[PDB]
Amino acid sequence: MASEVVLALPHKLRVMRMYRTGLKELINWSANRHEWYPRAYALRQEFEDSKALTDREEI
Amino acid sequence: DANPFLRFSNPRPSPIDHTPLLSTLPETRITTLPNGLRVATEAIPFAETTTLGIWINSGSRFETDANNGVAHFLEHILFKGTKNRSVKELEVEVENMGGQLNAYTGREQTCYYAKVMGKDVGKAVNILSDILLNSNLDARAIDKERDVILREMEEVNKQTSELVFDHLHATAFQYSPLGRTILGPVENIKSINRDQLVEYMKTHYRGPRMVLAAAGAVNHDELVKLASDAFGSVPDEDAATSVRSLLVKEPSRFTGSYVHDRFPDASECCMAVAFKGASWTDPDSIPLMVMQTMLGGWDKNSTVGKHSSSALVQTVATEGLADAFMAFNTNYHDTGLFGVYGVTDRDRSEDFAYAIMSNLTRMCFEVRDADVARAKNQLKASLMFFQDSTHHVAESIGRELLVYGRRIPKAEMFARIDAVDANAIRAVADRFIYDQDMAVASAGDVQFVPDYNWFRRRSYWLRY
Amino acid sequence: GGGRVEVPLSEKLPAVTEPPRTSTPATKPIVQTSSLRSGVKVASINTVSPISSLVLFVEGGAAAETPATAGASKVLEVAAFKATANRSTFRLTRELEKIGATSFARAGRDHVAFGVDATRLNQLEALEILADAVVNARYTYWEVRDSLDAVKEQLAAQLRNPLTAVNEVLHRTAFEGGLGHSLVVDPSVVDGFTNETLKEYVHSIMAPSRVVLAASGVDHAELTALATPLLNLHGNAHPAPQSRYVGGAMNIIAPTSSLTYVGLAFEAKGGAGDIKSSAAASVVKALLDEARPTMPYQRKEHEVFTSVNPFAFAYKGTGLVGVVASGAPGKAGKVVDALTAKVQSLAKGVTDVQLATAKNMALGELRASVATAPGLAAAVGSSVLATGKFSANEVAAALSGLTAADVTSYVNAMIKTAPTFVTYGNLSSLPRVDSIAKRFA
Amino acid sequence: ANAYHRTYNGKPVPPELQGADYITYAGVTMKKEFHLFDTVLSKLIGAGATFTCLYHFYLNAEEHWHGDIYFFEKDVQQNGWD
Amino acid sequence: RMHNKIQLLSVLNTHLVAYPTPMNLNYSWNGGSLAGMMLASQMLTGILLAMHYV
Amino acid sequence: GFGGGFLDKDSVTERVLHVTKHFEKIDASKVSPAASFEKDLGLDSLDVVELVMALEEEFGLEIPDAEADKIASVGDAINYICSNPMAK
Amino acid sequence: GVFSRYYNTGLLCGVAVASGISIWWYNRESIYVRVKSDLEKEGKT
Amino acid sequence: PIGVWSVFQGYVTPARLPSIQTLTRVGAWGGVVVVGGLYMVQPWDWLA
Amino acid sequence: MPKVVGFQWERYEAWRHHPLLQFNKRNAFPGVGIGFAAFLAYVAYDKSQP
Amino acid sequence: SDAVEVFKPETGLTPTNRLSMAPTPYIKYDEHNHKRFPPGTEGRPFAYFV
Amino acid sequence: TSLLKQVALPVFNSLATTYRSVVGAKLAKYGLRFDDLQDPLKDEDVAEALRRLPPDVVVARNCRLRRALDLSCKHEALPKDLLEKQTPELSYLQDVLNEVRAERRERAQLGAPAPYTRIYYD
Ligand code: HEM
Ligand code: HEM
Ligand SMILES: CCCCCCCCCCCC(=O)SCCNC(=O)CCNC(=O)[C@H](O)C(C)(C)COP(=O)(O)O
Ligand SMILES: [Zn+2]
Repeated sequence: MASEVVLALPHKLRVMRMYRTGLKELINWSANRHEWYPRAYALRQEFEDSKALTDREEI
Repeated sequence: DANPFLRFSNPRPSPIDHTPLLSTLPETRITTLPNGLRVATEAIPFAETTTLGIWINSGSRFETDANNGVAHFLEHILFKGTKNRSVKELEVEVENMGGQLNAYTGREQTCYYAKVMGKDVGKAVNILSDILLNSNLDARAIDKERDVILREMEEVNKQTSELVFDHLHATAFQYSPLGRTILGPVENIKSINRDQLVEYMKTHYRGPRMVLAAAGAVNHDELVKLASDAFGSVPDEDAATSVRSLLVKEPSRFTGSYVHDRFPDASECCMAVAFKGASWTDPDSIPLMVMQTMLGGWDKNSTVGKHSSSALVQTVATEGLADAFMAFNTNYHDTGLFGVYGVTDRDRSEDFAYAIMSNLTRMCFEVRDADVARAKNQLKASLMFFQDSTHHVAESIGRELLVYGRRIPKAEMFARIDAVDANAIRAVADRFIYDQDMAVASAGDVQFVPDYNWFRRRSYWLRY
Repeated sequence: GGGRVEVPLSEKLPAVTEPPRTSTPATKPIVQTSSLRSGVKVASINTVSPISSLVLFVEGGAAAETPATAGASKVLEVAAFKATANRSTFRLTRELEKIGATSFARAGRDHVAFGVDATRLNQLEALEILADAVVNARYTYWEVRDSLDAVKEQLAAQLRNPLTAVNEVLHRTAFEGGLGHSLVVDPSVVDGFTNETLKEYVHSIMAPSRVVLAASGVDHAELTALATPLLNLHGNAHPAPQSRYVGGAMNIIAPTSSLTYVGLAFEAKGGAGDIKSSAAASVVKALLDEARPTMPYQRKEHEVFTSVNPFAFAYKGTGLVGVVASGAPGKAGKVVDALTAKVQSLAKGVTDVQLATAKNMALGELRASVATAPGLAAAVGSSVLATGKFSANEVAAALSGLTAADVTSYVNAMIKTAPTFVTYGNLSSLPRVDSIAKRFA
Repeated sequence: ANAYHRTYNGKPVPPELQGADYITYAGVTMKKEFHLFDTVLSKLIGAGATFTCLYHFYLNAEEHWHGDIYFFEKDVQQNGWD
Repeated sequence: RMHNKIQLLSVLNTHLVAYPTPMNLNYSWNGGSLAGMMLASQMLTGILLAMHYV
Repeated sequence: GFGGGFLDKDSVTERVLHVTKHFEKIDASKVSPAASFEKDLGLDSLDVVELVMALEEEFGLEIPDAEADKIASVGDAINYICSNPMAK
Repeated sequence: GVFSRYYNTGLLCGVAVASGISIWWYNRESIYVRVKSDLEKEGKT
Repeated sequence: PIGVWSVFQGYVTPARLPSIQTLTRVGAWGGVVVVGGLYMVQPWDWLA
Repeated sequence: MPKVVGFQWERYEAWRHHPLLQFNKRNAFPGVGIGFAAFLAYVAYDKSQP
Repeated sequence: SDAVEVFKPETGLTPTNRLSMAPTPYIKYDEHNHKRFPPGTEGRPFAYFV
Repeated sequence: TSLLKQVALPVFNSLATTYRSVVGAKLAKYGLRFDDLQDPLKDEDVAEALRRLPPDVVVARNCRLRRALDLSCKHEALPKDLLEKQTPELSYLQDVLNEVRAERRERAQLGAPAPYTRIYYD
């Protein structure tokens, strides 16, 4: 779970900061940027599987 | 044995498969607007009438101590004139579409709806949006309704069952938001004004908490267009002020307690005993529905009460313990209530109390399979009867989108009901009933009602 | 444990509607009617609803009662669906409660109706239970003797409402013959009742040409094929006391009535048989609707009235359209004057907006009566018993095709006919009866 | 014919094919039936096999829990050699 | 309900279980039960002593 | 019984219709005798193959590949079944 | 059939545990000594 | 007419008889009286 | 993550899970209880006491 | 049924009539002899162990 | 075994007729019928079946019972002219009691108890 300030972020901004911090952590767990590239591509793709979601409960 | 009069039917309770009834049941379409408001329709193929309205995830729970009673006062004020239509203009326009407007305000849910014909869908949408968004909230009408509410409060003008249930909610949910009455105290009515009504509607009547549900003869795309034109201007909701954050911030608490409201020269003796039940999202809520069907209900205008399937109905009808009774299963967002309410007099109140307690505790130990099959069939048949009236279809659409988050299909509901057996009933009764605290409420001639220790002792058996 | 699936989450895949949808029908279903070889008429209408309703309409009611069998229809409402030749009361109650079905017995002023409502999967069980409880009923001594008490409190509670008493006395004053008999009788009328009285009444009212089987959401060929061996009835048609409209006036003395009730009525010519006259009478009933509660907590204030309640009953061959208005005990003459002024202003002409509003109110009532399956089955059965056909489409066409000139002519012809006048309450203020029935002349 | 009847298309299940003798699931009906001789003979044979195994085992449980080496060395040490 | 079927259960229930009593009784209202218990004690110990006294 | 190893037209039609409605895209009222798969029911080639396999299961048939390729509508499948002495 | 990596982990753990059991078995005292010691324990009851 | 008259008339069916769970819960009182007697007498290590 | 594509088959033959089309544990080991009772009686009659 | 015809109360804003029309969730018990636990305290009571 | 069933049938019928004749000859000296021997305090099915009767039948039964008890107190019998009119095998309670017992049998096969209890006087 995020912090209370992040809880106050707009849905768009909340998801944006989520993805940004996820990339940051993947760098943090990465051995190298070179290792981070395919992880970055996969992380981008995973969000792409959720682009067309409408039901706010499942979102 | 009669050949034609004795086939096809027998009194042995057997499970019935309701699967072929699912082939022709209609489908629900849901569209979410950018406002956050969901538009959900269910088209019945040859319907001539339409029920449509606005269901709101708000009510008396989400008020404060200072403005308790604002949501109930809102349905007194809202139909008294808008900024675009007067009282007579609204009356004429509603009369010409041949329907009636109606409103209910619960502890957690509010609806304003219209039962019209199929040709008056857009007019009903426009009228409902006009009262909801552009109301006058005139101070003269507020003063004209305050005195009437104060007179009916001074007269104690209330139903007996509503009086008992309000006492029950007040003593079972002490120091939590669910213990307040919908009506509110006398002082808040004596000091109500237009500002509190405006602030309540501005805070709580927002996009993610509102469902526009229509059933009967209605097209989904046209209702989407009409709702985007009319209800498109409702404010969105902050993430910090959602319904879940308010539920977390002020949670429900159950306290085992006792209250009676004694009157010096009353005739009846109404009483309710409830246990802490399940919330709406608990998967044990379906067995509680089956158990409530197993307990049933009865009133003395029926004469076949001695041939009932339910043992509690049989006991009360045969021995004449009560004039009427009913088992209830109330579900809220984070708690619930399960129990029996009945009307008796002072000489039969203890025996009725014993019958209630003995039949509640008996479900933990001995449950036969015939009763469970009978109650499952009766509950599925009761669910099919609600599908016959478009008002109940629209009410169920609004309620299910507000409190489950989704429209539960009929196949899933039948499958969840059919998964209940006698072991599940024994387990759920053991979880909720056995050796637990209960809440007791009574009103009227209640000098012979047993105290709390008598009720607490009879929640368990010393012989097993 | 058992199922632990949260209801916000979907339950597992075997909670599917894998049984596919039946294709919907091309057109709105029509009413199909026929007659059994015993003479019982069977009419049914198919629906897409999952509820099947079966109702049995028998000519009778208060119109078929005698002074010996007085109040037998009200007793038959309670004593129905009890022990038959094939089943006991316990077995019938358990067979109804096993499939979740509900039963009713409902007595009108010219008919008695028995019905069972169930789901579409148990229509054979509902039909068999209904036919066995109607045809082969026993009416034992002890069951009728024990039901008489509950009959007495149900009649005593139904007579607490002054509108029921005003309706009874109005039907007594308006008609001579069958329709003038009392439906909601006094409790002391049935004090000497026995099962022989009920058996005599049932033997009088039952005949194959006076029984109609109506069904909603049931296939017609299947229903006739499976109800032919069940509704093979025998018996003789007891003579019917045909009623005639004569008018007049009466009074009621009520010792502790806090208000005072005044009834005014006229005859709807043609009864339920004429579509256009019944439609015009329904439009007149809607035009007399002064305070219709279309909104919550709305306070329409009248100068004199406390309540206005019109009606339009359409029996066989004759009807009774009118209005009942309350008022203060000291303002009863003002209530009479205001009612006469309202009927006279109706006779002076209706103005477009009122005509459209009353037509929409009548159409809304007509369509909301047949919205559910039991209401549709009751409407089909009553219309077939009274006329021989169901004509809701023709009634809607008659309601929509009504002009203001036709309604004005209808009210003008109504006010020429002699009216019916009934008062109620601790009557301590009243204009004289000769001047009461003069304002329409 | 087939002990299982299939209905298809949500057809109304035949009334003659309903009752305690018919149990339906997913619109498909199966019959609750019992066979006397079959069940009795099955019980007899199963009981015979079970008792055979139980009694043979109880006669030879020591020669299983401990080893033959262990049991017979125990007998030799405790109950003589000759 | 079960004490309604036997007389001895009904008398015992009425006079020992469900007998109404003032709620403000203090400990000065315990002398009667103590006197009854002391009578029962005297009877038991006396019956036991009578098997050895001559 | 009936048929020289062949079943009736009517039960075949009913079984085919009952099998046909097992798709999310399918509205029930549009399934009828001799119905186009692609043009009417809007089912892809994968759906047609799945329906062929499902009907093979329902009637217990091992359809030859060319005959399966000939199957492109409801009526064709029904008439093919009405030619099979090996269908149960 | 089925592909359970849990089965693989179980196989490996069982291999290790049974190797340890074999090692435990290798150093045990004589069966004669064990029986005589138990008879000492059986002679004091 | 309580006793053998109830079974002669056919009032004792497979139904209205106690269930297996009811008989087990009643049958669990057999250990209580055994433990109570062993507590009262205390014949320690008396089992053969 | 949608899975309902192309004639979902689980639901098509879900009728195969008919309770009377299942593996009955009531008669899985018939006669075993009587055999156990007989073995117990034989043991108590022969080996235990005498 | 209505409470005016069944319970037949006195008319007025007496202390009993105020709680009859709108009961309060802030029930105050007497705490001279026993102090209450916090409301909504769950769990099987410790008095069984004692 | 239905063969031997029908076989006892006539022996059972013969002993039943002989018993009924002897007891009815004993019964008619007090004016009693066979149905007058059944006691509501002894049998709750009789107590329920007696509640289902019209009141004139109950009055006639109570009169016969009081007449027989008076005769027993007097150690006398009926006069011969009155004794010749007695019909001790005339049934007034048999069909009602049979239907009550059939109802109690039908309820017991589904698990339901009887809707009437024993009679308690306390
Ligand atoms: C074996 C001797 C006695 C027994 C077992 C006995 C028993 C009882 C009991 C159980 C009560 C009810 C509660 C109570 O007040 O403690 C009672 C009350 C009473 N007893 Fe005693 N009692 C005995 C002797 C006496 C004597 C010797 C007297 C007076 C000379 C007496 C006078 C009373 C009175 C007046 C009451 C009623 C007091 C009240 O309820 O306020 N009793 N007795
Ligand atoms: C069924 C009831 C009783 C029986 C059988 C009984 C029997 C006896 C016997 C056999 C003795 C002589 C043994 C001895 O001296 O230790 C004795 C002594 C005595 N008993 Fe009881 N007794 C009964 C009840 C009572 C009661 C109700 C009282 C009431 C005050 C009482 C007061 C005494 C006294 C004062 C003595 C003399 C004790 C002494 O100083 O040694 N007894 N009793
Ligand atoms: C044990 C498993 C062994 C391996 C099995 C093989 C697994 C590999 C599968 C992956 C490779 C493919 O999908 S093979 C690639 C298939 N897709 C295409 O070729 C592009 C679309 N071209 C078309 O012509 C039509 O759309 C078409 C969809 C073909 C027809 O559908 P319709 O006629 O309705 O229109
Ligand atoms: Zn309110």
